[PDB]
Amino acid sequence: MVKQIESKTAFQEALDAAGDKLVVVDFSATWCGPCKMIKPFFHSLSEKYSNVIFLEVDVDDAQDVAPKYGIRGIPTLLLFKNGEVAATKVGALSKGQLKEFLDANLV
Repeated sequence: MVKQIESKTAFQEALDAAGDKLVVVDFSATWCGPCKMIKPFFHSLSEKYSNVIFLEVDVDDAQDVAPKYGIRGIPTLLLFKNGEVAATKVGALSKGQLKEFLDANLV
């Protein structure tokens, strides 16, 4: 049921558990307002997908992962597939754009 990654090693570890499942993650911060707007809808989807893994990465704690992905801004939406990023979205988005984007990548 989603797992908060507070380290650069945890991100890799959580991905290993993802296997062939689609991993949609978000880069946020304690001072990120729009980021909190996706929290409610992001978590709900994870229960409505029963296939993909939704995790939470905070750049405040995961300051080592971002630099490795070259992320610059929040709320960033990252899509991982087989340990590799198969989609990169920046800024917040509605529930339909997130789901549509996911359904479009989840296969």
